[PDB]
Amino acid sequence: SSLHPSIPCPRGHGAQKAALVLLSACLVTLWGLGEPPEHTLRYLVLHLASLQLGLLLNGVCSLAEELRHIHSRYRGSYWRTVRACLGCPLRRGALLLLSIYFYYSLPFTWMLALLGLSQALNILLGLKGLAPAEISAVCEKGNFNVAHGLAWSYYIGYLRLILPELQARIRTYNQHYNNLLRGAVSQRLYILLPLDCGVPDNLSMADPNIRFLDKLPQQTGDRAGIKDRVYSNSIYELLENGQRAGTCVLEYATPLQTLFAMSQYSQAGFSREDRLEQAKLFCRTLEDILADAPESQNNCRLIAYQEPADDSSFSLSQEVLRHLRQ
Amino acid sequence: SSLHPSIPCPRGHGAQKAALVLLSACLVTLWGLGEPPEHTLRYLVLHLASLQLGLLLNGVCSLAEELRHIHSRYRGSYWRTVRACLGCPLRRGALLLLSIYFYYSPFTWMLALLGLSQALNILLGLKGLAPAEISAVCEKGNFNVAHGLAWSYYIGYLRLILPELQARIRTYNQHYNNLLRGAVSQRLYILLPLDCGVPDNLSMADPNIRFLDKLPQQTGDRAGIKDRVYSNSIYELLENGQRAGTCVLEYATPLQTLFAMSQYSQAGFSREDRLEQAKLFCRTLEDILADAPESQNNCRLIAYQEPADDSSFSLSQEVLRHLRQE
Amino acid sequence: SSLHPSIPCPRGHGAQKAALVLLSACLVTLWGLGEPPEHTLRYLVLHLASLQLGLLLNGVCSLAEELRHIHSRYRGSYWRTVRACLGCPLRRGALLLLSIYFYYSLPFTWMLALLGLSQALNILLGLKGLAPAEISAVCEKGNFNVAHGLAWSYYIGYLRLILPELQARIRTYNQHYNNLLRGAVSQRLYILLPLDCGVPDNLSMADPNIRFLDKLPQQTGDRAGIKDRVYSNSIYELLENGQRAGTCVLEYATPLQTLFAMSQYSQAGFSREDRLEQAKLFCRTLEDILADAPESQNNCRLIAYQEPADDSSFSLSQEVLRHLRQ
Amino acid sequence: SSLHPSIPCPRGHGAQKAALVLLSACLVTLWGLGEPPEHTLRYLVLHLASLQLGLLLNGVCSLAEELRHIHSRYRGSYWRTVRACLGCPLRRGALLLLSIYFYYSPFTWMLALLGLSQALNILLGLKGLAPAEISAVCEKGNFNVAHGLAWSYYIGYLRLILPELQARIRTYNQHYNNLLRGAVSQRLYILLPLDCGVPDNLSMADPNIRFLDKLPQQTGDRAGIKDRVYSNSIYELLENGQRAGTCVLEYATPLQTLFAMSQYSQAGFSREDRLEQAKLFCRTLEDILADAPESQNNCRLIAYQEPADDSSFSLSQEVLRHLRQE
Amino acid sequence: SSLHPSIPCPRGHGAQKAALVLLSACLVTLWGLGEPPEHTLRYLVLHLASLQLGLLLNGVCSLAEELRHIHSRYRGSYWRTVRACLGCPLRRGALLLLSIYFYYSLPFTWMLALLGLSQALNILLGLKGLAPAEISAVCEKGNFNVAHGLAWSYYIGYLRLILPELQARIRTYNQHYNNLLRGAVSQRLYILLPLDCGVPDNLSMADPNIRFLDKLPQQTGDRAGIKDRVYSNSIYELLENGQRAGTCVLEYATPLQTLFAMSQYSQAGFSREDRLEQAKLFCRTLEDILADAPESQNNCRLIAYQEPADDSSFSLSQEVLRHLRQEE
Ligand SMILES: Nc1nc(=O)c2ncn([C@@H]3O[C@@H]4COP(=O)(O)O[C@H]5[C@@H](O)[C@H](n6cnc7c(N)ncnc76)O[C@@H]5COP(=O)(O)O[C@@H]3[C@@H]4O)c2[nH]1
Ligand SMILES: Nc1nc(=O)c2ncn([C@@H]3O[C@@H]4COP(=O)(O)O[C@H]5[C@@H](O)[C@H](n6cnc7c(N)ncnc76)O[C@@H]5COP(=O)(O)O[C@@H]3[C@@H]4O)c2[nH]1
Repeated sequence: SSLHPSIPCPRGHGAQKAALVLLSACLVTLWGLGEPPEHTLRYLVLHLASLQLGLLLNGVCSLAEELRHIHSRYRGSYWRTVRACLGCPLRRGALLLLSIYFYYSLPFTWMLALLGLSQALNILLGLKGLAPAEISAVCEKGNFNVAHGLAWSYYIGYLRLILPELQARIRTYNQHYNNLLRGAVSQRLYILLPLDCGVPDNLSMADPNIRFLDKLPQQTGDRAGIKDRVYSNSIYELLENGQRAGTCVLEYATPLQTLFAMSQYSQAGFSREDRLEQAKLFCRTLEDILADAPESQNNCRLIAYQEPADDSSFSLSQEVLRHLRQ
Repeated sequence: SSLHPSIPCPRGHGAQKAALVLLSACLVTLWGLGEPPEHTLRYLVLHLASLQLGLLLNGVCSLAEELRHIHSRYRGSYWRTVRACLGCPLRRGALLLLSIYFYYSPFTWMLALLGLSQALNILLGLKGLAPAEISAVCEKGNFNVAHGLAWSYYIGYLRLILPELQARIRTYNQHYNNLLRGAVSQRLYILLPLDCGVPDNLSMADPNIRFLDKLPQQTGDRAGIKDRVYSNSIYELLENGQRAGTCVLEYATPLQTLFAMSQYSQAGFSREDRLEQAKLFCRTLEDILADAPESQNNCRLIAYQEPADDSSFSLSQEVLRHLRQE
Repeated sequence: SSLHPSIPCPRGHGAQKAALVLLSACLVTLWGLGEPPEHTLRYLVLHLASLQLGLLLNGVCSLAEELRHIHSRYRGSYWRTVRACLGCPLRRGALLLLSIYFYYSLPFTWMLALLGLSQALNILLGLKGLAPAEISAVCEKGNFNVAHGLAWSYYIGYLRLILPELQARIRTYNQHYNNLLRGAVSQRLYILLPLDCGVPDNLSMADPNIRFLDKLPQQTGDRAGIKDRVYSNSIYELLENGQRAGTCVLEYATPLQTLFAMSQYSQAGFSREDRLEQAKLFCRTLEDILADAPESQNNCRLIAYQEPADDSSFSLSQEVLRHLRQ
Repeated sequence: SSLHPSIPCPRGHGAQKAALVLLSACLVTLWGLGEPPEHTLRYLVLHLASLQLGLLLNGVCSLAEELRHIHSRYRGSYWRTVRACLGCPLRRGALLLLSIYFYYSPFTWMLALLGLSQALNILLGLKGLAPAEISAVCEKGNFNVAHGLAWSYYIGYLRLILPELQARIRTYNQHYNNLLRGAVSQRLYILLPLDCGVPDNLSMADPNIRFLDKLPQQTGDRAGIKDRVYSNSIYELLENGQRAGTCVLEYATPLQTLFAMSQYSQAGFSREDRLEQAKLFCRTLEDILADAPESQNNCRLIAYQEPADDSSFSLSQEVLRHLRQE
Repeated sequence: SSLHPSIPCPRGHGAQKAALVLLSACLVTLWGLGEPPEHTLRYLVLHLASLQLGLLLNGVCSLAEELRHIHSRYRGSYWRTVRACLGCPLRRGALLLLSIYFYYSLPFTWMLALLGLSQALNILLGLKGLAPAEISAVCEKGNFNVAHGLAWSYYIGYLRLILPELQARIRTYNQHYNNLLRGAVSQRLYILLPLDCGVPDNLSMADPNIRFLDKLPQQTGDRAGIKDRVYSNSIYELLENGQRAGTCVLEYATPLQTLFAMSQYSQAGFSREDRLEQAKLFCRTLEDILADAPESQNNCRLIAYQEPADDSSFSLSQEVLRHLRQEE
């Protein structure tokens, strides 16, 4: 939200207000007409009970398929494999008893046969699907994305490991290896987030002004059974109108390159328009992660930019220098 | 279906078979009863029309939410919003027209009742999804963290280190490794525990694993980072105090990420989800490496489960077993 | 209440005055309408009696579960099991007998079945819960917080042990070890309570002026099976506009660090919006405890501060000096 | 569940089973009696609506108290106060609007009676909670003293000293310990008396306990204090006057805090609450240490209950047993 | 309770069971006669309302006096006086407001005048008093006894100060001045609790077989502005049929001497039956206090004895001797 305006805000409570308005409208419409109050209640109760009897058939149909993986997903317990499909077997049983009592006392098997036939037609023809705007809410409320996992892996593997040790290297470099004639490299490690999934291997391209300057001292650790895992960084110069203007550290994000490469392979099943919404979500998730980390923005900065379609004299140098202003 | 018996198989079509059995039973029961089919046809058409109108009302209520995110999610276009909320404007309109044309088969009273019921369902949250259906749609649409983690792993590590492993092994064996020392074999062995407990070093939890020597590095450039390094390790296997063989051992860092996500509260990632994604990650790697150009001829996958009773389980014996049939 | 304006005051009697106003209004309304005064009394009695016959059903439903932990919670007493669920078994028995007499003489079996259905549906569907502002009163009236235990632990373990002997160390240091060139360290050990639970390890950070000077002679004791438990403190200087202003003894409060760290683990079940309410309650409990302690405020000072979000030129040195003025 | 049989198990689902049995009996009784179901539906709906109106009136009465803490507890917002007192404004509004519409199934007279009865309940204190319901809500929501104490213990002591215990023990054995003296085993032993009577030194309560020597210290910086120190001890176990072995012993200090909280009158802490919290603290530590990375492989828990008849209970045997099956 | 059979046990719930039996009998009797339940309920309501209106008049009469000590007992607040006299002003106000409505709709000023006369006659004549068996109940419930204060004073002033150091004092006396030729002084200080409050000054009297041998090393402390307060004890020996049987550390209980001496002065207002009532409650409270103290029963416990009415050759030497036997 605060990085770039095109980042969507989290979904809120907007359907509920529309539901309230619709409820009030239908209630006043019922009041304006002539019909007994008891008949409306009875019909509403029957409709509600039918909508609940229409889910047990779907649950049994789903169980008829889920029972084949009892030894692979539900250990060996029938209680778990029935709880995974038919909600909770305690509320559901009472609801079933009440529904059958209200449906049997108020041609009885005819309705059962018709409900079964309708449910079978719905499940076979596939009429009961999910809208694209509802999947995007169910898979975002429950964290069912790829960007969430990528952001958490990035944080855990890189930021939780180099950020505390960042100052101890730059401070030593600025005195031992950096000449007093050259300006000292700035703090606040900078990460660039191109909202296009285009991550060049080298930073020299796409901007003829930034040039590779020097190295940084490396650090060593033990991870996942492999020792001497070396982390190294680099420093780039900023040439403004042909003359040096400042120095900093520029970083891309490898997960963006991974998202870009996913859209090309056929086995991935990743569409071209998915790697854009995931790219948008990744930045928000990473910013949220960094907001409350103990190693806060005191050592890092984020830069998000969208490449103009008309090439309105856009240059990375202007953005990075404007960031270096703060 | 070969790495471990506990890995589940993809879902089949048992739901369709259960649906067909239910449809046959309903048709037989209706045939047994005495009634003309015209009434059944009329009632089925009315039920389908009611379901269509309910879906339309639900979509209309949902439309009130995404209209505030139009400038960021769906762009300034007013058509993509309705296309996402509904799915197909033309088909939806045709279906609505067909459904409302059969009103001749107190007319607004039914519409008011349907609206009232739909608003109640929206407000009270009675239209939730069982976990067995959420998992099904997520697996169908590739909405798992494990899928993204596996693809990132394959693109970033295996696709870069697999081709050069043979050359590195041969050069190490010729230049440094002696004839007295057992020659390091090919087919890099990857350890994939289905518990996500990844120790920092292999020396612990197995006294018979000892570090032997390192291996030459490799240099590359990625995401603007100059001179990215990669490293490996060589470990020796001891059998009753005597050496039995030598190979190259590795864990899976994404398993470490999956384990670490479950402890933080901001990740919102549970404990059983850890096991389920752990089991799915190995399946995804097997599927990806099944037809990868750098196929299984260059690396082997080992999946093991720690026994609950701790019946003297040794990883050295496990890896030696796969070493025998190398 | 006197530390910071943000600290809440104890809950009082406002619900009682609102209840009195509602009682008067409803009494006047009843007087203004036309109905026999006997009917009002009879209906009020019947309502009050049904609300008491509807509590034994809940009590028995609870006692169906409380009898499984008899040997582990209630020794072996059937009398003490029914005393934890059903209040007191004498007043309750008399109330039951009177309720039956009143409800039986004023289709009697019909009402019992309806009460049973209503109570069972309340228990199953969960319609009878607690608002967040009634739990917050019932668990604060009876001292059911985390901050209560943490504050009493802090007192008992630290301040009941070091405060009385704080004079005999400062006095010895000031004259044997403190040079006459340096100003004497002031009395009244100062405690900082950040209402953010963000507790840095070293005091040099977060304010570039306070700098570590030296230590104090330590004291020892034997506690809980460990002998020679060591307590030590430290002395900090306050540099004003480049020059020294005074000296004091500075401490954070470690239970705040515990409250912060609890909110990041997943098994804690302790939210990010809770460790601010508890942080504001811990300070109140400490102030109340130290108000009446014999080792009173003549030896310690409390400083509560909330970090501005806009960075309104806040410096801890200014607040510490302001309190040192007195 | 293994530490001692007296430790309770977490609450299950007996209330729901009893509720189902009660609902089934009520439904069967209603079927046995002769009456149309429409009356049952009407009366059930009316009862539920009256309950909802009563809850709303109670919420409005409670709102008269939380509006004088707006600038301290709920921030400058008027919506959080209502959300806390009521719970869900949109759902509450829908439920109220649907509830009052069913009055058509002297109308202000019933509202006056409901208000009068609710005011009587508030004033006279007739809606209190039995202790076995307060206990249930507290244990569900983690509103215990022992929860905070156990998490404080784990974060402040064990998570800091457990990794280095092996190194300290090994250095003590190599540098100082002789071969003639028995080797001190691993696995720091923690005694958890479920009586909160913690003696100052173990030389009392068992003549067979003799202090042998100390262990090398540990040093760190925490909360602005320079060089906090940690220390442990080594004890010798005598069998019939002869040495049998050695171990590293400790009590649990939070038990001492729990005991000392119950003597003061300001704490408001009873003498049965002490035993309940003491038996809950052990359960919480066992849960925490079950899945920690520094698991039970470095420490052991010993819970013992002092016999009432004093049947010659010797703590040395209790320690020696676990030493045997180490 | 377990100290002597004569010590009473705290009151429980017998009035409540009698109340349930009475309630059930009254309910059955009402069911056994012909009368509409409407009358049976409205008469009960009127009875309760009249009782509440009477309580308020009594409270106002009391407030007319309690408002005079306003600057001495209730600081300066007109509201704490009302809180002390008339219970709680909100519940009481609600009960008033509800009581009027039922008693005004169900000759209305006449009944108010009759209630006023009845309440004034009760206050003046004194018909409403308290039986001596419920004053005792409320005093014992709220801890309004002389013996409560005396027992807590005894504990806090003496035992909490000397019990921990008794072991060191005994040990030093044993290795320094005590010879192994004689019996070593046993541990576990013994306290005698005569339930007659007759405490003689010197233990040599009232039993010729108790003779005083030696003192004990002193203990010194500072208390309440007095420098160097000192404590000392004495050691006694028990002679069996002319032969020494053992050695103990004997003591009476001084608060018993205070309870006895308080009953001779006429200004104290302390009777001779009250002395016996309090002497059996001081022991109960002291044992309850010593049961849950860290300086527990391992350092000392009590010995209660009642002098026989017939004087059947009592010998407290036998009692202390048998306690010595049961110690081992
Ligand atoms: N700028 C930069 N410098 C680094 O050294 C570095 N190392 C990792 N990263 C990125 O942070 C995250 C950490 O990945 P993780 O360890 O969880 O899984 C890693 C790991 O399983 C494997 N892998 C990558 N590099 C190595 C390596 N040297 N050794 C072993 N495994 C490796 O491939 C996965 C993804 O790596 P990248 O897809 O290139 O980007 C990573 C990743 O997004 C780095 N980014
Ligand atoms: N600044 C500072 N210096 C101290 O010496 C100190 N000692 C205690 N405290 C804090 O006061 C309270 C009393 O500690 P307690 O013994 O009751 O529980 C302690 C105790 O059970 C255990 N523990 C801590 N330090 C030791 C220690 N050296 N040895 C044994 N156990 C220890 O871990 C619990 C929590 O310790 P902290 O969470 O770091 O904060 C403590 C605590 O809140 C201190 N605070």
